[PDB]
Amino acid sequence: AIDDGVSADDVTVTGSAGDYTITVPGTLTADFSGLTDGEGASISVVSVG
Amino acid sequence: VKLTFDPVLTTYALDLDGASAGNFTLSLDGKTSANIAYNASTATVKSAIVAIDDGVSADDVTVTGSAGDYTITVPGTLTADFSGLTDGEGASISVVSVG
Repeated sequence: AIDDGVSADDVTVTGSAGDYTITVPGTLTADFSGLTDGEGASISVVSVG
Repeated sequence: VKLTFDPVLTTYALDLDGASAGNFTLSLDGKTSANIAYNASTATVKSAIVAIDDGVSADDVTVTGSAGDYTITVPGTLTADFSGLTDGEGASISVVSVG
């Protein structure tokens, strides 16, 4: 429910503690300006498992 | 299928034909709603529909009417299922002209 209506539920998430290995259709991006400190704020792509 | 140059909003009438109790349902391009009450408010019907289909903003949907008699304008193919409505086997949903 990132759409105003329903959105894809075959989306799956792995990893932990903020690092999360999200798997999704299309293209994804993020906003971290709501989070004050820790500064690891990123997004990155991986293929080998 | 009707063919048009630009994409267009389709106007519907939804009529519960004096149904007295129970719930109906709506589906937009085959995406289903939750259960809707036989006297749900006109603003409740809009507020339900906007939650159903990917990208369908509350900007593009609009609804007007009264309890048991609603007119709806929406970009997709709207449909309904009345199974679980009572005194309501006469209920109907249909596409409507300009008027």
